[PDB]
Amino acid sequence: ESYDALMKDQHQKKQEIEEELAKIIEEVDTLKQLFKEIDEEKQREREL
Amino acid sequence: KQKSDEWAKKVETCREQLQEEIDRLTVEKEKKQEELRELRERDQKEQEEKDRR
Repeated sequence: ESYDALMKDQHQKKQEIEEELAKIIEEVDTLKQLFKEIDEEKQREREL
Repeated sequence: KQKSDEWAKKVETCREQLQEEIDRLTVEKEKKQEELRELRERDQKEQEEKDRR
């Protein structure tokens, strides 16, 4: 009983940390490219 | 009694492995959303400046 209970609790909190970290990487990269493009636009406008 | 002892062995091993992996996850945590939020305020300030212009 103790093993199953604490293993399940570990599973849920491991999944919680997984959710906390996961897809945020993709969003970070997407906004990295977004700032790339925005900086390109701003550089072009300021050069003009 | 042998069943109980072997089960306790398995319980300890599983607890060790789960704690180790979850601590690794915690260590890896928060870098992505820190940079994500940084980028988000930067972009929001950009939009505010453009709107004011």
